[PDB]
Amino acid sequence: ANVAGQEKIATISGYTWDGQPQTEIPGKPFVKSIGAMDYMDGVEGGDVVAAKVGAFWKPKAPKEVPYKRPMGANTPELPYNTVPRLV
Amino acid sequence: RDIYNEREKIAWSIIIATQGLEGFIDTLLNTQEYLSNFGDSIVPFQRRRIIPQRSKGEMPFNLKTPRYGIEFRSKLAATQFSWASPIRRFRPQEQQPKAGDPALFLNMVQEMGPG
Amino acid sequence: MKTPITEAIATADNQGRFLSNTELQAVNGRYQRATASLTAAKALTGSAQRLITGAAQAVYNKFPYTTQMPGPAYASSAIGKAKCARDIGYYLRMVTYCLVVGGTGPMDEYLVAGLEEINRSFDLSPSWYIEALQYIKNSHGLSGQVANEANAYIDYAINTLS
Amino acid sequence: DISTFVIGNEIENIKIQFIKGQISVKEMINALGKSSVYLKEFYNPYPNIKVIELGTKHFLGRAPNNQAEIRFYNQILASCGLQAFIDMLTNSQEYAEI
Amino acid sequence: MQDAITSVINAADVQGKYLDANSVEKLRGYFQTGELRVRAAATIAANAATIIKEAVAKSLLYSDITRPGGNMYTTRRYAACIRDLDYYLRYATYGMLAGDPSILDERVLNGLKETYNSLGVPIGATIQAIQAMKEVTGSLVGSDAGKEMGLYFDYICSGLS
Amino acid sequence: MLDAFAKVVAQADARGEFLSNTQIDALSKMVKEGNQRLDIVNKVTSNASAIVTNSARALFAEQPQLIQPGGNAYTSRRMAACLRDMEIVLRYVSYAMIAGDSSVLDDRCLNGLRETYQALGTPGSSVAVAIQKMKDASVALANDTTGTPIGDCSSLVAELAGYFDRAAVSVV
Amino acid sequence: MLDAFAKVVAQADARGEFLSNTQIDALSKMVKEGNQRLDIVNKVTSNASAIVTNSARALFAEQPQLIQPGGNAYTSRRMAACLRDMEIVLRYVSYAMIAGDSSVLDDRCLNGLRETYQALGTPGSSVAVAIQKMKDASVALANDTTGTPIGDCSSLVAELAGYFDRAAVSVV
Amino acid sequence: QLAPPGIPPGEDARNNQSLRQYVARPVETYQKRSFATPLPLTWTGETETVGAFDVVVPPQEKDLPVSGEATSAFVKYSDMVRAERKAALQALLSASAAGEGRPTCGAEGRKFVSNANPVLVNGVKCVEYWRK
Amino acid sequence: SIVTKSIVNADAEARYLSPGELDRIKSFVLSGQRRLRIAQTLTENRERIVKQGGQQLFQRRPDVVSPGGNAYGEEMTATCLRDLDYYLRLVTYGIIAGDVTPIEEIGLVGVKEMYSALGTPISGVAEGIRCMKDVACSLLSGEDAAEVGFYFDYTLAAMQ
Amino acid sequence: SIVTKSIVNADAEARYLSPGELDRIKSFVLSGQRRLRIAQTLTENRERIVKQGGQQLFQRRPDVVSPGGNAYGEEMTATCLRDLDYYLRLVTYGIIAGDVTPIEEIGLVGVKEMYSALGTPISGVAEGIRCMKDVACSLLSGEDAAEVGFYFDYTLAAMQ
Amino acid sequence: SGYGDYSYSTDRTKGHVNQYYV
Ligand SMILES: *CC[C@H]1/C(=C/c2[nH]c(/C=C3N=C(/C=C4\NC(=O)C(CC)=C4C)C(C)=C\3CCC(=O)O)c(CCC(=O)O)c2C)NC(=O)[C@@H]1C
Ligand SMILES: *[C@@H](C)[C@H]1/C(=C/C2=NC(=C\c3[nH]c(C[C@H]4NC(=O)C(C=C)=C4C)c(C)c3CCC(=O)O)/C(CCC(=O)O)=C2C)NC(=O)[C@@H]1C
Ligand SMILES: *[C@H](C)[C@H]1/C(=C/C2=NC(=C\c3[nH]c(C[C@H]4NC(=O)C(C=C)=C4C)c(C)c3CCC(=O)O)/C(CCC(=O)O)=C2C)NC(=O)[C@@H]1C
Ligand SMILES: *[C@H](C)[C@H]1/C(=C/C2=NC(=C\c3[nH]c(C[C@H]4NC(=O)C(C=C)=C4C)c(C)c3CCC(=O)O)/C(CCC(=O)O)=C2C)NC(=O)[C@@H]1C
Ligand SMILES: *[C@H](C)[C@H]1/C(=C/c2[nH]c(/C=C3N=C(/C=C4\NC(=O)C(CC)=C4C)C(C)=C\3CCC(=O)O)c(CCC(=O)O)c2C)NC(=O)[C@@H]1C
Ligand SMILES: *[C@H](C)[C@H]1/C(=C/c2[nH]c(/C=C3N=C(/C=C4\NC(=O)C(CC)=C4C)C(C)=C\3CCC(=O)O)c(CCC(=O)O)c2C)NC(=O)[C@@H]1C
Ligand SMILES: C=CC1=C(C)[C@@H](Cc2[nH]c(/C=C3N=C(/C=C4\NC(=O)[C@H](C)[C@H]4CC)C(C)=C\3CCC(=O)O)c(CCC(=O)O)c2C)NC1=O
Ligand SMILES: C=CC1=C(C)[C@@H](Cc2[nH]c(/C=C3N=C(/C=C4\NC(=O)[C@H](C)[C@H]4CC)C(C)=C\3CCC(=O)O)c(CCC(=O)O)c2C)NC1=O
Ligand SMILES: CCC1=C(C)/C(=C/C2=NC(=C\c3[nH]c(/C=C4\NC(=O)[C@H](C)[C@H]4CC)c(C)c3CCC(=O)O)/C(CCC(=O)O)=C2C)NC1=O
Ligand SMILES: CCC1=C(C)/C(=C/C2=NC(=C\c3[nH]c(/C=C4\NC(=O)[C@H](C)[C@H]4CC)c(C)c3CCC(=O)O)/C(CCC(=O)O)=C2C)NC1=O
Ligand SMILES: CCC1=C(C)/C(=C/C2=NC(=C\c3[nH]c(/C=C4\NC(=O)[C@H](C)[C@H]4CC)c(C)c3CCC(=O)O)/C(CCC(=O)O)=C2C)NC1=O
Repeated sequence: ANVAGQEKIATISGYTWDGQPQTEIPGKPFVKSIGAMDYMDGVEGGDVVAAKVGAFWKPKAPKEVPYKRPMGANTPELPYNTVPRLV
Repeated sequence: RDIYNEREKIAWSIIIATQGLEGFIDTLLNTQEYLSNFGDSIVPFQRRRIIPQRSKGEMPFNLKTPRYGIEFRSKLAATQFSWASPIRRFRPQEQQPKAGDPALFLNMVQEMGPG
Repeated sequence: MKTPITEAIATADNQGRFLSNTELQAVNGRYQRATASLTAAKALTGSAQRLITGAAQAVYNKFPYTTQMPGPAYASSAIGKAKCARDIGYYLRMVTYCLVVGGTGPMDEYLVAGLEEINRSFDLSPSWYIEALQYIKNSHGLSGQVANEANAYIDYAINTLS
Repeated sequence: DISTFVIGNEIENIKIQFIKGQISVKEMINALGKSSVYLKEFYNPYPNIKVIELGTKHFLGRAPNNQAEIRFYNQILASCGLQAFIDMLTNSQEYAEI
Repeated sequence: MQDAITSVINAADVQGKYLDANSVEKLRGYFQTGELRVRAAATIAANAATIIKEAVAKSLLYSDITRPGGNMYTTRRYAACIRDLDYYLRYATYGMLAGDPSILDERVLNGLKETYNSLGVPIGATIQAIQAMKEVTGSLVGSDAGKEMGLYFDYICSGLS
Repeated sequence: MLDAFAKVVAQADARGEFLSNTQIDALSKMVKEGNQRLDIVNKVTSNASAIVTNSARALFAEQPQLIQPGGNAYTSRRMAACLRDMEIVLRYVSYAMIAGDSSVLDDRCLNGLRETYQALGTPGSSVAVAIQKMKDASVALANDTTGTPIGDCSSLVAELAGYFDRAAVSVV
Repeated sequence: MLDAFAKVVAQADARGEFLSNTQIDALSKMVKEGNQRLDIVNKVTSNASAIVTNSARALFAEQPQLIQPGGNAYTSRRMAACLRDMEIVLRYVSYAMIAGDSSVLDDRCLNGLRETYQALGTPGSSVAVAIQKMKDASVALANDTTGTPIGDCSSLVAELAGYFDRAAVSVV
Repeated sequence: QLAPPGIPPGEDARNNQSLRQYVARPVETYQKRSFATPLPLTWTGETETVGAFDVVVPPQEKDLPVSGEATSAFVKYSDMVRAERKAALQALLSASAAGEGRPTCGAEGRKFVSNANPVLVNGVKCVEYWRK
Repeated sequence: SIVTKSIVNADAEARYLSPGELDRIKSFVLSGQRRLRIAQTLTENRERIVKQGGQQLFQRRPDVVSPGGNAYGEEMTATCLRDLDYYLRLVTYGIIAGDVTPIEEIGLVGVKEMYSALGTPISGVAEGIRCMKDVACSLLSGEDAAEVGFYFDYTLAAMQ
Repeated sequence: SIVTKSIVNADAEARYLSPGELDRIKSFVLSGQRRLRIAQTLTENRERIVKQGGQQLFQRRPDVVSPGGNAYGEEMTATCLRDLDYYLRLVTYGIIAGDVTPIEEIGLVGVKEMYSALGTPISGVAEGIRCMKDVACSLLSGEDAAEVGFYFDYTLAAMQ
Repeated sequence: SGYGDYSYSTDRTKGHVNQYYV
């Protein structure tokens, strides 16, 4: 977990110096921050010399075709006048 | 003085979120609790901390609430053994000799000499 | 830290307001200067070891008593000489943090606050570190607006020590 | 644990193939014992008589039963080699029962 | 393996005794120091990899053992040696929680002095790497907890010499 | 409060190191995104009254017990307090969009909020429904062209949607 | 806050009785000790910055991970706050020596200091090591003659070491 | 008896909340507040402090001169082993025996080892019950 | 060694070396005089390969020698260059053995758990091996460089 | 120990300990409070006893510290004083055990064979113990100096 | 046995005797 953060592959949330789980929001354990690097592409195995992850020989596709579509028989059946997970 | 209950904390924290910090300290300084005690010419203090005949007190407020608490203590807290590459020492057993080492008698041959 | 971006959030946060166009222009000016700033931080990093060993030697040339006087505060031992070059590397590292961030915020937080109390307690002299920072200002070898950004944070450290 | 005696890529595909749920624990153990890591560790430095007592120890949890078993596995290791040995252990009826 | 509680139940069971006042004293001694042990067991578990890194730097990273020809020269022999210090720290923590050194005789010291002699591992060097790991741990966890962990380090060192 | 540039500085100071050469190059991509990240903050600030009000009105139509007598958003003072919690969470999401790091969001806004709504009686599962409705109103407004040059802003609206999802699981 | 004279009055008041003749004579020995108590305090406050700095320097030699990057005394501010703690404890130990009672030391210095360090994450076992280095630096400067007449101050430097031990136990 | 801490009595907000959106109220006490912390009694004469009148300087090494039994037993034991010691000391001096063999320890290391206790070799005897 | 690796492949299958395995061992010994000349070209160029290969590394990875890196200090950078000499020596062992077996058993088995214990970036050691390959392969011809280039190629992939 | 030396004599004749032998062991263990005090006076005057005893040895034997002598140089004179502390520590072992058993089993059995292998004059080691005996016996009273004077005398006769 | 192999004879380090001045 130190090698992973030393090569800048990812940040692994661990423990404090006395055994308590690390966390960014004190409700749950092992919560980690986000932003601007978790969504940056082309840096998957960054800092690892000559890493070949995926189809490295060509630039990825834009993928910018996001649109809504009716999910006939796949729409989730929700409760009415209420919210899920008990009360 | 101390917070009355943890609903006084909820009631006043929305002044900081909607008016900023500059409106929260204007509202606090203009309470009648402030102006009756310190006015505008007295530095504030921990009012009625210790009963007159007692020996102990009531844990002064700089010690009761430090800079950060249990929340933020899982990100602002330092560490021991940080993987930090510090200065090296290179020969540790030469600083602490063992029992039969004659280097424990080395600044004694300076004394018992020809004199 | 004090960045150009956190000083824009804080201006809007201090009144309970959304980010106006006053604050988008301040973050835009950070992005125009960041091209010269991230090439100066890359170049101070790339020649950091040559700049630290040279600047420690510049201190011993000007103040040669620091290598001869016995005592804990001086570099008259091999342990004292390693702690001197540790300190030059602390000052150079904070400069390349200020170039990356874009403002005098890393070295205000990690180095400047509490620095007078250390030099008074441990008998260190701020004129040792001014001479070390005047070496790096004259020997980093940059030119243009790359050198303007590097010297702007080296001169911030000389003004706090003096 | 293999961290001290492998380079790092010998049994990496067996691990990924198991975590995906593609192979069972019996296939992951047959594929793990007939790899280059087992051959280098428990077949090269020892004779076949000691390779029999280690094979039952790792794949059956017990020493060899009797002489009819030692002379049965010894004839497999003479004719077919190591990988036919591992298949006779994992595919036995004693293994499938326990 | 048996802990401080199981050790007292087993000693009274082979005599046919109900727990008398002398067995209740040993049970109270463990229940009092029990909160001190769950505190050190959580602070050693979080600094496990960096405790061994600092304990090797203090004892045998700057000797000539790593010089060509000695043990822990190659990468396999260097990696296998920190895996043992990795072993001793984890089993001395099982012994400090249990309050009983019974797990060290069963799962650590069984045939270990013969294993080092067959391989060629210097046993006096392993004892000084363990004595350094005792000093690094006794400063992290304190004096009371560090004096208990140092009780099971000396047990591994005595059973190894 | 620290942005994306000061986040990698704080991670390197805990190791005591200079920044690596791939870390400078990944910060030069964020400068190149730049002008577009400022379009997303400009588009959800110029519509901030309508993100809140259209997704408040949509919330009391599906959950009518919230405005029934005895419900949590029933009074003038409790209705005006539901509308300003939506305006505060939208405010700190746009702060975290311009910073590139969710550190202004979960120190100033999200920390301690789950335990606060439980002390007040506010249903945190219904606050999450109102945050997820502001998410759809923001990402449908982030990727419309409307005065911006044509291009790919897909990994920036995937980051804006990630801040709304973080605030919606932290209130409950 | 109460000294040694006010503690025998506060204990005699909860009995409702005058001080005895042997309780006055025990206080006349404390008046006679007197000037020797004033020279314990005069020697530990005229060298106050040498007790603190030499004991801090001996602590980061023994525990050098505290000043490593990421450590607990690593920065300029976090190092200066560490020397405040050694200077505050030496201030209140010296207050308890001129009084003869460790009342001011635990009413307003040790009151809640163990739980201050737990909320911060400061290792209280290392603060206790630092107090023990300020202790023997202070009892070594207490029994040297150097401008005092020769005599027996043996039970006064045993009391001074008792307030240093009270502070070091009460912190972890 | 009383409402929870902080809740103005009679003005709760969970009054008519429906079941499908009712939030359980967390428990709160007055223990974190500073007014509820126990003080030292000190009106019953119990101050929890320490100072003068509580110091003890114990002499660790010398209690007092050793008891008359230990001193009488010492002079008695010395009178019993005296003649035994003066003879074993004379044996060492007068045992200036010669040397035989090749030196196996530098210049020494002859047939016999220096000062080897002869009672160990000759004190373990081979005995046969029903001698034969 | 090509001989040892071909015997353990036959002993595992309980057979004799096939004529295709024996034919490979024949041309391995006959080409021994040429392979001994390639290993001696690197053995006589350690100063140029380890100095230049180490100078090129500290320009692509300046943070490992900067203040705060693993190889910071006069004695630490020397240990840094000491390791590039360990790996150049093993590459000459493998050119003579005909196989990567000397590199694998000395300095590749357990290498990731080793460097992670010292706190050394495994990717900074692979960068220094790629920079030694640039100097070493420039001393050789068309063929005799593809041979030397493989042992540098394997040490990169096997180290990551 | 005196208890051990009595058990081996009785085992030699295959009998129980005689009343005269059980009478010694009783008179010995009762005196343990004074044997522990004699050994503590020497254990806290180690530096004065070794620094003074070795200071006299180099006036009576100036050849061991001259060129060609065994203890020539500062590091060999420190090893000289290391041996005088080895033998003082053994004397405190013998005072507490009531017998010369701990001395003879640690540092008297084969003592001439040891120093002959190192080149050390045995007559110079016995001269350093004789000079430490006066310093030690001068710290003790009339009959405590007679008990301590024996273990120094047995070591001298054994060392010649 | 293998390539990098330990043996007491080719071990010139002070690892089996803790002479810590070398
Ligand atoms: C070398 C000392 C060790 C150490 C000290 C350290 N302490 C702090 C922070 C605080 N210490 C106190 C203690 C007191 N404050 C008081 O006012 C009094 C007298 C009434 C005492 C006894 C408090 C309240 C704090 C925190 C409050 C604040 O700083 O505002 C710190 C700084 C922690 C931080 O991150 O701010 C340090 C470093 N730490 C060590 O590592 C040494 C072992
Ligand atoms: C133990 C701490 C010392 C030591 C102390 C002695 N001091 C003695 C007498 C003395 N001390 C002072 C100074 C004192 N009075 C003050 O008003 C102030 C500060 C404002 C100070 C420091 C005075 C004036 C006197 C003279 C009056 C008197 O003798 O009582 C003293 C008595 C000497 C004697 O035995 O007669 C002692 C023992 N002496 C030591 O050796 C240790 C180091
Ligand atoms: C992404 C969500 C949008 C989109 C964004 C693009 N903007 C591009 C260029 C650009 N943006 C600005 C404005 C900059 N200054 C400001 O004050 C603000 C905020 C109010 C911003 C963003 C300028 C001045 C420019 C032109 C400068 C230049 O390009 O050098 C841009 C690149 C153009 C292209 O790729 O062709 C993009 C993609 N475009 C979209 O379609 C979505 C909806
Ligand atoms: C009836 C003879 C029982 C009884 C029940 C009490 N319930 C009290 C409060 C309460 N009840 C509910 C459930 C209710 N709300 C719904 O929406 C539905 C179903 C659609 C039901 C059954 C809730 C959620 C609550 C708490 C919220 C509130 O205060 O309105 C109650 C008062 C409790 C109190 O104030 O402490 C009682 C007394 N009462 C009885 O005596 C028997 C047992
Ligand atoms: C070199 C230019 C000169 C020199 C240096 C020297 N410094 C010290 C001791 C300290 N330096 C610091 C400074 C910092 N610590 C920080 O964390 C930061 C910000 C990242 C800074 C700027 C501190 C706190 C100390 C004392 C603690 C320690 O020992 O590390 C010494 C040692 C002095 C001593 O031990 O008392 C030396 C020798 N001195 C010279 O002579 C050079 C000219
Ligand atoms: C609206 C969509 C939902 C809802 C909201 C609601 N909230 C409150 C009361 C408070 N909300 C806060 C919130 C914050 N304080 C902060 O400091 C921050 C940033 C960290 C936030 C997000 C606070 C402090 C209060 C109490 C003070 C006040 O008067 O507002 C209420 C009123 C509760 C009451 O009046 O008792 C309501 C109704 N409730 C819903 O039903 C919606 C699902
Ligand atoms: C549950 C609700 C539900 C629906 C209503 C349909 C709606 C629907 N139609 C299409 C997809 C399509 N729909 C049409 C239909 C038409 N184009 C014309 O020119 C005519 C005007 C009209 C029919 C007469 C065509 C031609 C495509 C394919 C377009 C293409 O592939 O380019 C798609 C995209 C999926 C796909 O391409 O496979 C969807 C979601 N599907 C659903 O799941
Ligand atoms: C007729 C002549 C006659 C005597 C002279 C005494 C002699 C004598 N003294 C002690 C014995 C003792 N006597 C003392 C007394 C003291 N030690 C001090 O330092 C104080 C000055 C004093 C106390 C007031 C002590 C402490 C012992 C015990 C000595 C020991 O530890 O063995 C004992 C043994 C037990 C006993 O009787 O107390 C005897 C018989 N008895 C006699 O019958
Ligand atoms: C790879 C090294 C290796 C060897 C050599 C080996 C030998 C080996 N020989 C065996 C038996 C045997 N070996 C022999 C051999 C001989 N009889 C004679 O008269 C001759 C003198 C001699 C042959 C030259 C016989 C007859 C048995 C069977 C004994 C029995 O059935 O009771 C057995 C018992 C299993 C069995 O019966 O098949 C083993 C394991 N194992 C190994 O791992
Ligand atoms: C023959 C096969 C073989 C190898 C490879 C080997 C490696 C090895 N590398 C070591 C240290 C080291 N290695 C480095 C290396 C580096 N620092 C960096 O920043 C760079 C990324 C990298 C250059 C490659 C450093 C700095 C140390 C010292 C670590 C310390 O002392 O804390 C050590 C400990 C001390 C020593 O003996 O040198 C070993 C045993 N041993 C072997 O037997
Ligand atoms: C949980 C109880 C337990 C212990 C303690 C244990 C010890 C143990 N240590 C081993 C090796 C080893 N141990 C070392 C250790 C050292 N080298 C040095 O220079 C130092 C003095 C020392 C480190 C402190 C080395 C170098 C080897 C490898 C021997 C070789 O590969 O030839 C091996 C061989 C296993 C293998 O390599 O797969 C075992 C089984 N096993 C256990 O199950």
